[PDB]
Amino acid sequence: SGFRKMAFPSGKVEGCMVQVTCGTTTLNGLWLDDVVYCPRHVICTSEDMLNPNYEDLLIRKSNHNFLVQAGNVQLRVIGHSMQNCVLKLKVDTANPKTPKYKFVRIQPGQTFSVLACYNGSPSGVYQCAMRPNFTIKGSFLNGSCGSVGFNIDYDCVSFCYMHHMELPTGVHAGTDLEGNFYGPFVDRQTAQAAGTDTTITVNVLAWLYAAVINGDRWFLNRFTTTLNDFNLVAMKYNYEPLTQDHVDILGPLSAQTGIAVLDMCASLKELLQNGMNGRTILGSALLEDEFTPFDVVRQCSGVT
Amino acid sequence: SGFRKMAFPSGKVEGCMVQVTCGTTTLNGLWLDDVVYCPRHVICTSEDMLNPNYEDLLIRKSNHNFLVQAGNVQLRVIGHSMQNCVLKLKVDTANPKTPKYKFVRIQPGQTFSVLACYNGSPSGVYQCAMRPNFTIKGSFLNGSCGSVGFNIDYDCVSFCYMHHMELPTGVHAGTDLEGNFYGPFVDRQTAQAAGTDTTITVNVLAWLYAAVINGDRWFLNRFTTTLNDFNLVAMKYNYEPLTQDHVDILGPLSAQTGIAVLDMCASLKELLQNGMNGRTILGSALLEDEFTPFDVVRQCSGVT
Ligand SMILES: *CCC(=O)N(c1cc(C(C)(C)C)on1)[C@@H](C(=O)Nc1ccc(OC)cc1C)c1cccnc1
Ligand SMILES: *CCC(=O)N(c1cc(C(C)(C)C)on1)[C@@H](C(=O)Nc1ccc(OC)cc1C)c1cccnc1
Repeated sequence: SGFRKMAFPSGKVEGCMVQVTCGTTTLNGLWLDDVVYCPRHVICTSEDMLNPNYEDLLIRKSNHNFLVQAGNVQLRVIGHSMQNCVLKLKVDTANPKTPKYKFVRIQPGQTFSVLACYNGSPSGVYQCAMRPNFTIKGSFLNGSCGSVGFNIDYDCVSFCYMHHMELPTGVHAGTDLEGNFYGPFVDRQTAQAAGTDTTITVNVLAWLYAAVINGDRWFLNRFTTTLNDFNLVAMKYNYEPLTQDHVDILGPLSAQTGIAVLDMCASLKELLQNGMNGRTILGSALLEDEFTPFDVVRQCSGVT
Repeated sequence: SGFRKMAFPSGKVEGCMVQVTCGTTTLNGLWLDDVVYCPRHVICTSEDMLNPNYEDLLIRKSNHNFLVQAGNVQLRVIGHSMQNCVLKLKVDTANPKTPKYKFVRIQPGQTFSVLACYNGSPSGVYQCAMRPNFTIKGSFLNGSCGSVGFNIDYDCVSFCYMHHMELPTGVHAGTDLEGNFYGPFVDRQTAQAAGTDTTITVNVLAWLYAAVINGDRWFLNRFTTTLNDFNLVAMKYNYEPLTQDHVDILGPLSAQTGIAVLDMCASLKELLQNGMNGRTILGSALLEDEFTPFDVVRQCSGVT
């Protein structure tokens, strides 16, 4: 037992981290097969960030201007192209450590692991969630750009995020591995305010199920509710609306614990209305929303 | 910016995880050089757990009774010995993925990363702290025994913990890599209650410094205190006493933020006495104590 904010083991992704330098800017790149993926803003200088014309800035760059270093050895760049907000640098050597992989674009509410890197070197790994406003609450300093988000299913790494920027509010924005930003963010130093960071209701319910499985049952009550009644309360507290799809996704957890999904919704409703009263659930004094129902099942069953 | 419960990248430790089977029990082992380390309770059956005589149980085991599998290939066991509560199985092949390593016995309050494994396969990584009562609040299911705790300094892995058991209260006990348990716990299925889980004061202060560095400053007040006054309050709230050694360890964070350690203690004192009032610090509604002052500096500086 015990429930922890757990990340996927990062080895498979560590073997893919490289350093990409263009001029004076150095950031992280992801080396899969003979391609290195990195944020296109690696070609930008001090001025450029404010109003960059990437197509124009890219004309002044040749293959030899992109310095790619994997460990302490240099990779030869034989081609370069821009796909949306990522640069793809074709190298002459396939990464011998390329795991089986996919590029996926996740939905908000979905969780993933981030391997935070600096100068192509991994510094740490943590578990994130794509917020409903398409930001991520990460831990990224200057030079962390190019660090990636991923999920692993046995031996296949599904890359879903690449770090590009920090908004003035200390939250983070990035793209999928096709270079498309999550949300409305752009890779320029301009006024970009995030929308309402609503709570991922289905994840809170999944984590309440994890708490019951682990023995924290004080919040379980004698009440039930309906999806419509629950959602009136959820709207009031800036919680995402709960749909029949979410109820279905929670089915295995409801089955394992014997607590009907709507009964857990009524417990969540009373927690929203009354607060925790100084109590904790799974060692937390707030309702945790960065565990999906899949994460709860995986962690509670020991999927390797 | 942003502050996350960050683990060390786990690749170097993933390359060391093996499966050890003795009879019907299968748990995890750590393969460094030509030795595989695992909990000695791998030799125990259903009955044995209650009152095991490990020296007697070990007499009935030969090298061929220990099945060690690294990936899908079997390792040949050429020697076996018991060192305290760990078994050391000498194999005929040195692990080609052995990183530079050390075995360290950490103090309570110190943090570390755990790579939770099942059948020698890594399932997840998370950051822990050795509690002042010598337990760890992990996430471990049956078969997780032999999973290890570690810290990394650039390229050297310092292994500090090996998982052995879960106490009836859902908390975890284990040993260092020399087989010595942390705390008074023993590897037998008996009444073993944990002591008071006090809060690691120096870690809470380090995390309050991390919050100031990241912009969460609402809790900063106009007060100061002394080590003796602060400690009277700390004792009342089951916080560990703060010593001059802890104040010295917080020096770099005090220097970076310009907030004297005793001033941060007075802020912590008011948080203990008044509570959070429904507010959060670094996205948490309670005072976090699983970040050491070294972790705060490492994360805030991007040590790779
Ligand atoms: C690796 C790049 C980097 O450190 N950062 C960055 C990103 C960019 C552009 C060209 C805008 C994509 O330029 N520098 C920064 C970052 O995003 N800083 C930043 C913060 C706030 C604002 O407000 C307008 C603009 C910018 C540029 C970074 C720092 C920490 C974490 N991630 C990224
Ligand atoms: C990998 C071994 C295992 O799953 N567990 C275990 C440990 C042991 C001994 C021989 C006692 C060291 O036997 N089985 C269990 C575990 O420790 N279970 C457990 C819980 C509570 C009590 O109370 C008396 C006794 C025992 C044996 C395990 C389960 C989950 C996480 N870690 C370990």
